[PDB]
Amino acid sequence: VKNGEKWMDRYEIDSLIGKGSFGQVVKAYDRVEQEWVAIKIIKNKKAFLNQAQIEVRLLELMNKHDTEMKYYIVHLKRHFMFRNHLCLVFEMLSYNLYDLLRNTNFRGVSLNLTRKFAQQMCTALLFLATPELSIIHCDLKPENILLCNPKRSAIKIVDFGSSCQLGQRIYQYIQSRFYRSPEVLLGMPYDLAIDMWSLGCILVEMHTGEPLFSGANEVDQMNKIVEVLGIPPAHILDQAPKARKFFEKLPDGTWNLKKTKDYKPPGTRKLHNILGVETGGPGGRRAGESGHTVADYLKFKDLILRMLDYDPKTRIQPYYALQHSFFKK
Ligand SMILES: COc1cc(-c2ccnc(N)c2)ccc1Cl
Ligand SMILES: [Cl-]
Ligand SMILES: [Cl-]
Repeated sequence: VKNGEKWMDRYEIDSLIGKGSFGQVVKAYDRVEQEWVAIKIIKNKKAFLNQAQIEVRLLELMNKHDTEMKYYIVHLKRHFMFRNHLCLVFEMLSYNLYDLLRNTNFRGVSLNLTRKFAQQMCTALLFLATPELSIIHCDLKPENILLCNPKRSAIKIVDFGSSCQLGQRIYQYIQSRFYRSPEVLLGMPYDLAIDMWSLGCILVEMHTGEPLFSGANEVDQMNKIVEVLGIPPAHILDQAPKARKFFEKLPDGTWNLKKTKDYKPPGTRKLHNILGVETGGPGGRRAGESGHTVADYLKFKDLILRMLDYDPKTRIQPYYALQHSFFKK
């Protein structure tokens, strides 16, 4: 697109910030508001335009709801068509939580900073669960969470490119694999609870430095989830179109893993040991640090296991996650 280029006597393009499957994100000076903005420039192809039109609709819907809960979502300022590209103008944000982890050499941030991220994200998910919104993000991951300011720990969610309202599902195959919920792996109709699954995965990773469940494909993904959480309950597997991609049913009414050529036995890779609850935190690296006692760890573990409930019906919801003891001073 090229630095110094001027659009519509309003925006002066500075530089490329980001690239997506959707197109590209540039830093630009808005002469009207007299501020820098991020312009998301959608590719000029029907597929990308139509999905970006859904993104614009969902962001404008969120903007029509002024309440304290809405300020963890990136602000869409406006949109226009230019050179046959849909252009979405956002506020400028700082770097993303994956960059934050890369900056720790993938050793993770403190339980105290993890808590601050958890509280903001739970509040954002509470906002998206507003009945008249009922918005499923569908692609929550560290890269889609940006710092408001490189000096500060405030964050906002970006990229509603995959997002849909409850009952407006388009795709069966959604979410980034590492953050994909059991219900999506199993080909089942999904609801807002898939975002809470992603969040649980994200918070462990923010504190350990490493993805909780780093599957190389869907079969590997489900196997890595089963190592930590055991075989999913029969009532879920009995209703799951893709249950037999991963599992096999036996006369007893019971399920277990399909195996290929040579994972830890189901439920034996304990979150207790991944977090290092009794062993000084991840890799023992938090031994003796304040805010990293067994009691603080047990509360965190308890909240994560509620977020990683196999059953989307009983998986913790945002309001109840915010009332958890992990968040009590
Ligand atoms: C990579 O930097 C940004 C990216 C976005 C962004 C990127 C993709 N989708 C949405 N909705 C927003 C917005 C602001 C900034 Cl600074
Ligand atoms: Cl990642
Ligand atoms: Cl997706």
